[PDB]
Amino acid sequence: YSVLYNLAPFFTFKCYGVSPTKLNDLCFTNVYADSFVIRGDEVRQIAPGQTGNIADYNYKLPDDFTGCVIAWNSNKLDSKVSGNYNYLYRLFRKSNLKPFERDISTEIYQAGNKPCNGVAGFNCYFPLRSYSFRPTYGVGHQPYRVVVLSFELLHAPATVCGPKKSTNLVKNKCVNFNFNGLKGTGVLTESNKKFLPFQQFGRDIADTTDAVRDPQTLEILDITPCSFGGVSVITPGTNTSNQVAVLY
Amino acid sequence: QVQLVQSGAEVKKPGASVKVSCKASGYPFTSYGISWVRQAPGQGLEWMGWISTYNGNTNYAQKFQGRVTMTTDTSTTTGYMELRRLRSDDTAVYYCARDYTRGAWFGESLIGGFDNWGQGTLVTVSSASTKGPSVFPLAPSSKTAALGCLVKDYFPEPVTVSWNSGALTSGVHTFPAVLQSSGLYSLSSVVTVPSSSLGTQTYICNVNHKPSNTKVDKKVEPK
Amino acid sequence: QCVNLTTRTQLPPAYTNSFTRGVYYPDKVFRSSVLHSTQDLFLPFFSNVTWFHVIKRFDNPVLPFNDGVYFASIEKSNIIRGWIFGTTLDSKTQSLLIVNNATNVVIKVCEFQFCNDPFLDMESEFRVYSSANNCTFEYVSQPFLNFKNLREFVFKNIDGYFKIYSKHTPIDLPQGFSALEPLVDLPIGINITRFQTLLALHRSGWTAGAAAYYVGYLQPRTFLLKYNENGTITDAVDCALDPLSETKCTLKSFTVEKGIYQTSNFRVQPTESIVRFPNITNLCPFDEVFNATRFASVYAWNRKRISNCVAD
Amino acid sequence: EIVLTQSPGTLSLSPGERATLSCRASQTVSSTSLAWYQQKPGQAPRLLIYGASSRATGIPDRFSGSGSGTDFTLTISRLEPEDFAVYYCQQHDTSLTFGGGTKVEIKRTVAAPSVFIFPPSDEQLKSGTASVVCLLNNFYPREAKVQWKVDNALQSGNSQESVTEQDSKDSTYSLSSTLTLSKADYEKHKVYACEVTHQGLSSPVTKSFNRG
Ligand SMILES: *[C@@H]1O[C@H](CO)[C@@H](O)[C@H](O)[C@H]1NC(C)=O
Ligand SMILES: *[C@@H]1O[C@H](CO)[C@@H](O)[C@H](O)[C@H]1NC(C)=O
Ligand SMILES: *[C@@H]1O[C@H](CO)[C@@H](O)[C@H](O)[C@H]1NC(C)=O
Ligand SMILES: *[C@@H]1O[C@H](CO)[C@@H](O)[C@H](O)[C@H]1NC(C)=O
Ligand SMILES: *[C@@H]1O[C@H](CO)[C@@H](O)[C@H](O)[C@H]1NC(C)=O
Ligand SMILES: *[C@@H]1O[C@H](CO)[C@@H](O)[C@H](O)[C@H]1NC(C)=O
Ligand SMILES: *[C@@H]1O[C@H](CO)[C@@H](O)[C@H](O)[C@H]1NC(C)=O
Repeated sequence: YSVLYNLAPFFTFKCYGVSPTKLNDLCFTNVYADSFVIRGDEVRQIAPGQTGNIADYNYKLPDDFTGCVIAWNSNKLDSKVSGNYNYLYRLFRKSNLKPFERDISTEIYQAGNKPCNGVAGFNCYFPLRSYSFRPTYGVGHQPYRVVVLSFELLHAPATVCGPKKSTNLVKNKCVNFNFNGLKGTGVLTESNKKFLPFQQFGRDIADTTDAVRDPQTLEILDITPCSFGGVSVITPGTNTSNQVAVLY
Repeated sequence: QVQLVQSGAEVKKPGASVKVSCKASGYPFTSYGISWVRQAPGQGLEWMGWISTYNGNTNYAQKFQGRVTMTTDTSTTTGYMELRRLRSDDTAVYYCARDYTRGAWFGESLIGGFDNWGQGTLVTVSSASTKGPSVFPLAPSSKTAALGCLVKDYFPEPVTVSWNSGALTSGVHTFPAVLQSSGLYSLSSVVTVPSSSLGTQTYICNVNHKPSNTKVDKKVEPK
Repeated sequence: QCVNLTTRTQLPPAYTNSFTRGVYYPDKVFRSSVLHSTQDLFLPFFSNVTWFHVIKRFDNPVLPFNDGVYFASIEKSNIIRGWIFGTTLDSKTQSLLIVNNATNVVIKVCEFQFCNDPFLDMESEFRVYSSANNCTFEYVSQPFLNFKNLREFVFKNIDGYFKIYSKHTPIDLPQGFSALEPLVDLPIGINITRFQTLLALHRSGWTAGAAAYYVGYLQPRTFLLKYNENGTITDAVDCALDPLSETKCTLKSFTVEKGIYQTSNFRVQPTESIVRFPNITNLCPFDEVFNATRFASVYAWNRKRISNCVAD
Repeated sequence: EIVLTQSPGTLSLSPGERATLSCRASQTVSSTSLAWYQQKPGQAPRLLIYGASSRATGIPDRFSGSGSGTDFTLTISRLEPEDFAVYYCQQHDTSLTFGGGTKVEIKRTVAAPSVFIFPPSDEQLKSGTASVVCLLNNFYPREAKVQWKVDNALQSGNSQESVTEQDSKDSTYSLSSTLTLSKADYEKHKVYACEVTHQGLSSPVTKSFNRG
């Protein structure tokens, strides 16, 4: 993701759930790219918890969306003098769209109670409407290309992340470890658990990660914290002596 | 830097199969596809095809639809070009280019073109064998003065010409080679010298032909 | 090419009891010696499941594909082969299909043109479809494979992902517990509502062997699963079956001592809905503006202000 | 498929003028799917403009492109001695197509040649064939018409013509014509002539030679 500021000055770059700033260290399961074209006034509709014509009839984002949106003006490539009618949207629908749903219905909208008989008529408007993009329109009406990136974070191998080199595997000592985006501290030892081939990491009664699978070799490693304890100081009065004893 | 290298020239017989290699360096091989284009001597460019490095999907031209094959090997990052039923019209220069028009992953069009090309591969077709060059001097008339050295039936095309080992380089004119109906080559070298030095100064024409290993040199004198 | 055959034995399908079947691992996290409560799509305990018997008996109706499906097969000599999923089952929409014809499992997600009875019958007769439009995804791998074969499968379609859990065992569904380990996960994104089973007849004119397949529907509910020392699910409790199971889930244990326990809260829900608004009174003078007898010219357009009324 | 036309066929300019080249498409083509290429003699073509407006990396700012709909142009503000090459326009909107090639050369003052004639050498008389040569020294412009005459008329067919490239210093052309014919008919004639007509000359020049 380091090479992304090499296009026209982006007008919208908003990222939810992950900070874009030099944070290509996270490993994801899969990535989804959703590309479309809208007008400038509709760009604000592409966000969690936003209501609008495009939001409920063309593209709805979840309230817990984890990912980002990049929208940039594309007037020089999608504006024609005669008018570009190749970009269409949906304005009439019976019910609002569910998140990440595609609607390609061409049926005539039954605005009234009488049937439309499959032809244009009274109380029968075509669901598809044309943007009619031209360079002479306003800033809000100018065409804009929008790409939405959705990241998947599950208990999966998660084989999509940045260029970070791996090191050797060392055991039987308290070290800092980064197992495929999962950071921690402790000693890793050979584990005697009967992991199943579809399983990745284990868990304990205290609901914490206590076992991992090496993403290079089919080996299960138990994770334990390094040595810990409390210290007590036994002393007589300072009015008597300066000698002390220590209890671990 | 991005670098491309190709194979050598071929003098194979008509009807055989041509095999070309395109080796890439300094750029991710899988991320980019490979385009094969040709340029005929005396003509312009003529694109043939495109090959994707991610899954091997290819796109051929309708003119060579039944003769062209492209493959890729990611171990050595080498593209392999195999053309069957070679004809006499295939004598041209072949160019291997990095494709930035169609994406290798999704197969859709992209804003760009061939931004990096190879060194070019010469393909020559002729149903004939090699032969040592035949050299003939051309003397000035009895009446600046001019003279020359004409070479005929030298095969293949690669041949070098020298006049006194570069002492008189300024004044040597070498016309482009011309092919006759017998599949044999022709070339000429022309030297212009002052008319006061025809009988004193020495002029030698030397023709070097590597495949036949000849360094034949002749003195050129007025007649 | 299609085969015409309507020798089906028209009879109502049987109904049977799914006691404690349809339990699958809900996640890839390893656990051991712990009781875990999870809310997910499961087959309810002691449920009504439809039973189809195939022997002539040849019934392959297209069944619905609500939020999940539990498929069971009591089989010998591998009569049941594969499945097809879709909504329209034509080229209008997307179609998904799986074949396991004792060679290798093949998954095909494209546009089809099925006949009125897609099925199969050495093996040299494939009469399922006649068209092949654009394609989306493909998958090839190892085959999934008194009656002695019992095969259990769970099919889910969540967020455009097709999840298939499977289990095989040697042998009215038998009473017992057997968890279903996950097998396949596919990023398809297909609108599935209706589905069909795939049979392979034994031509002699054919005589299909005896086989049985059961279908049940999944529902969202909370379960309490028990793991032994090894990471295997050995017992489960459905927290919505009866008051005793709900008490067990509340106490987070499989045994209950004598006493009285405050289990939950009960409440009733509304049936209808009503809306009351004051009235439609002193409507705005829109009729006066629209139905004026004489209209002014364009240069001298009549301008009026309307306020403090109902804009009908 | 679509066909691209280039204009003009050849450009004659000076190192310091402004160059404008035109490419026209028979059908409507998207501006984003048009590219310009400049191939100098002796090296592979290089990309300079893609998308009909944007500049390629490592390309001087003097080159530019523009156009719309069915007509596009490439503009060079100033001409350099290394900027003379063969220019191509390629469109990939429908399949992929290239252009024939627009060549831009150096325009200079009108000069005159030094046409000479060279009879076949003595060693060819025993080889069964004799080859006579007609030479054209530094001349400009390139357009010159050459013919062979065996003492009574105009002859063609049995002749091979060679024209060099743009000269390094004087930017002038040198031409060669070869006529090869068997000794049986070569001895049948004594006087031959080579005729050269050029714009620089005010009258066509004929050079005749006999046996000796
Ligand atoms: C690469 O990763 C695979 C994943 O299973 C592993 O089997 C293989 O050993 C790895 N190769 C190296 C050189 O680490
Ligand atoms: C099979 O049955 C259908 C049902 O009407 C009929 O239309 C068709 O002609 C029959 N034969 C074939 C070969 O499909
Ligand atoms: C549900 O199951 C019971 C007993 O298992 C049975 O009596 C009843 O008929 C079933 N429901 C239907 C609709 O058949
Ligand atoms: C059916 O089995 C044969 C081998 O008997 C195999 O070649 C073929 O691919 C299989 N077809 C399907 C749809 O699985
Ligand atoms: C692919 O889909 C298009 C419409 O999206 C349809 O017109 C076309 O027929 C399909 N391809 C085939 C082979 O049917
Ligand atoms: C699947 O298709 C049916 C056909 O009517 C439609 O009602 C339903 O909304 C579709 N599902 C989705 C998620 O769009
Ligand atoms: C668990 O695995 C061990 C492995 O040796 C086995 O002996 C035991 O029977 C398994 N089951 C239980 C309940 O311990």
